[PDB]
Amino acid sequence: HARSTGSYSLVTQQPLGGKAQFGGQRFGEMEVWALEAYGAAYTLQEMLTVKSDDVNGRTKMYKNIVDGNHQMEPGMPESFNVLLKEIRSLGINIELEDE
Amino acid sequence: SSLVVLDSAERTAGGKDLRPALKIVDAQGNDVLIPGTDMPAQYFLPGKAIVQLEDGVQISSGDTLARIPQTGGLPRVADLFEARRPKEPAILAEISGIVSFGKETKGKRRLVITPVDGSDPYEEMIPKWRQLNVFEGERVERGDVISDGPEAPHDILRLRGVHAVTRYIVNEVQDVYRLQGVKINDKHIEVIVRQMLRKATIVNAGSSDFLEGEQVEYSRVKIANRELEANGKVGATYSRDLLGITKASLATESFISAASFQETTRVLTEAAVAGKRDELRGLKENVIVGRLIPAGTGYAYHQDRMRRR
Amino acid sequence: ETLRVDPTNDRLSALVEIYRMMRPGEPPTREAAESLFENLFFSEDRYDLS
Amino acid sequence: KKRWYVVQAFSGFEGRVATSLREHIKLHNMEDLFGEVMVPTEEKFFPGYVLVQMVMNDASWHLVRSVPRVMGFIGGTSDRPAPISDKEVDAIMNRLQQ
Amino acid sequence: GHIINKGEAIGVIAAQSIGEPGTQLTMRVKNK
Amino acid sequence: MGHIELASPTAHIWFLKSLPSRIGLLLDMPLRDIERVLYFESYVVIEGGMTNLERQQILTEEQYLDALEEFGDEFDAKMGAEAIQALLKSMDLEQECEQLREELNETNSETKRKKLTKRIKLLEAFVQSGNKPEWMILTVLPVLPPDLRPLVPLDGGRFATSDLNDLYRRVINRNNRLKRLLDLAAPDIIVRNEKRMLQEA
DNA sequence: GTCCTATCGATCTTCGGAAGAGATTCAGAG
DNA sequence: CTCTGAATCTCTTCCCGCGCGCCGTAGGAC
Repeated sequence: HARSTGSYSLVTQQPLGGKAQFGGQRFGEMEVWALEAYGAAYTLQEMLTVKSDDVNGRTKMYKNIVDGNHQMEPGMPESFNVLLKEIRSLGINIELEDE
Repeated sequence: SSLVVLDSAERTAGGKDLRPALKIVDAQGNDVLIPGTDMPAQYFLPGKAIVQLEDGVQISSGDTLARIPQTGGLPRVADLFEARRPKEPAILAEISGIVSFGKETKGKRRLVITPVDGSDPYEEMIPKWRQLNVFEGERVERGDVISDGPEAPHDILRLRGVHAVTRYIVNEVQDVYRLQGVKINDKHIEVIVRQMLRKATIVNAGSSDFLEGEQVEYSRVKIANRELEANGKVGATYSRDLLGITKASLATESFISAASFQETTRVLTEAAVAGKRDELRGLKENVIVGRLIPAGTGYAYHQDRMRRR
Repeated sequence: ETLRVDPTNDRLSALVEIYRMMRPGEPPTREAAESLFENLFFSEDRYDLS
Repeated sequence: KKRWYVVQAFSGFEGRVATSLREHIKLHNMEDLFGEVMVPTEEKFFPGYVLVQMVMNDASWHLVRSVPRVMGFIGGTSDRPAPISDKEVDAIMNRLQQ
Repeated sequence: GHIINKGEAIGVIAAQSIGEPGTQLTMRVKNK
Repeated sequence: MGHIELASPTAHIWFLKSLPSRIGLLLDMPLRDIERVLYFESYVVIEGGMTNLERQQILTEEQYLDALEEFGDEFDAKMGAEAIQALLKSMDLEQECEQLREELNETNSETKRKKLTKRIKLLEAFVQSGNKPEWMILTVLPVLPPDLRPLVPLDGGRFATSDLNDLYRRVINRNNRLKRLLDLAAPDIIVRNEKRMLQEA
């Protein structure tokens, strides 16, 4: 199995999982410790945002790749904004802060 | 026969408080001294004891007055780092000088340590069935072992210090890997210990603004101390205290990284009534919000960002 | 020794303790208690060693 | 003197609970211990509660809770459950009359 | 083999270095 | 987002049943006893004035029916979340802390100096944040933005049972009833029914 | 047959997890 | 008379991936 691009889930925009659906492989928890254990930071940033979750960045990435520009704009993943609202849907005011 | 000396469990205070004794004697009323010693050769019998040497026996130097007759694979590392106290915690002595009995065994025994100088009245409740390595007359230190059984790191840290608990944990974990043939460099265990004992407990707040007793991250008190010492005001003093990792993580100073581990509804409410604030130093928080980790290549960027400052 | 733990006097005080330990918040009652106790061990609707 | 009490039924089977309650009264013939049974209705408050004119013995309490599809009384406690009020009964009868 | 580089994530390397062999454990005078 | 306006205050389960209770600890009141108020099992007494009653001191409905005529209304006691909200609102919070941080010294008793160290920490944390104690009690309940809880159709004309929309449905039904029975002025026993069922939803 | 409203407000949620830790409940006594 | 010991209760945790397979509100009233 292999996936360039295709479906994304509705609640959070991460890719579907499967062969019965054209899914992307889970870069699961242990793999992230494995990247962190190399120095590899940019790989990780990509793997869990641009390749994955950032609804802007992935379409800007795709176009930069067809243009062959080899550059990314990383943003902030929409699954994390899901978390904020799911906490803020408790009476817990969590918020992003500036300084 | 050899006589059975009575157990404190088999006989009353009229036997307990009558604690059995075997002083060596002469019509001089005292023994020939060791130079600089006042102590007579008074000696004593514990419970269970077997005694052949009744009254009027001539005793030599070296004679036995009496005799007293008497773990795992992976869990024995998991419960090591979590620093769980064992079932059978060896009673370790404290401060210094010399032991004594306190008051005898009913409900339990109570026994005492009394120094060369200072606070004589330190006393401790002690279990009966762990046979004692000392009786009444024995010179003792913080960290001398009063029973057998395995140690407990909380106390080792209290009694032989951080270096001694590192040396303990590194040995007693590698004794698992060396047994099963595995190799690991020792430094990768110290790096967990380094984290196990990141917290500290305030004994003197001194001139510092911590609560009159508080638990604090050790770096936070240390950085307050260094500048207050440069101001020459009385710095705070503390004990470092050894949390097991399953707790020393929830005690991280930064709720996102703790809350995303376990006990979420604890951390995410305890932090919420405190109104707590997170600066996103460290790795796991930066992964959650999906930015460069402050490590490796991303450390070098965070460093340049922080240097051009 | 068990009679040194025992808070009961006789049958009814035990049935009281049973019904209160088993169905806390319901009232004990002489005509009502047996409709617990018998259906624990002695009635076909609710106890059956095959 | 018979005072009022509130009974909770499975909401939706309320008329059948009222009929079965009248029938259990005329079975176990404690006819001197029950006055009426109210389910008020507007062109339906209250949504699932049955009003019973009653007295309080433990026998009649077991009778009403042995009526099928009845959860229990609603009061301060389950030992001595609670009657409601004089003016509250009068106002419910007022809006039932109006 | 040389000294560590400033910035390396030593913590995560250690935790993994303890855990990797974690499957290989089990859960159950001589000379003058 | 949107919100629901609740027909009564309501305790937030988290702060009721965390490790300790943040509610109970702040009040010095045992968890079982605030729950005994919040699920309507007993009253709690406030502003006790010229009567023989204490500052929180839950009293059974027998023991309130006592006070209702042993005393007039030179005191109060309430039931349900409003009563806890009033108790939290009653907190002269800094003055309680200033006292308690002295009452710390009033014995050397380890067996409360430490759970009191906890309480004197907590009060100062509520002081140092912007927070206020009544906010442990809800009154507007936020509802999750709908795309995060979508009601997707499946195989034919059926919606996927999309759990939260069954939970909010429970709430809002109960709240619709409670607004009704409040404005139609139901008696205490009926409103304590619906108010229990709402808090329990 | 379709539409709307509600749940054991007249039972019985499974015993065959260990643990491990905390909150919360009680001894022998000064 | 409740103070430090200990005692019973609940809460919380239990590998990572992966692939299939199926199965998916009810009851009552108008």
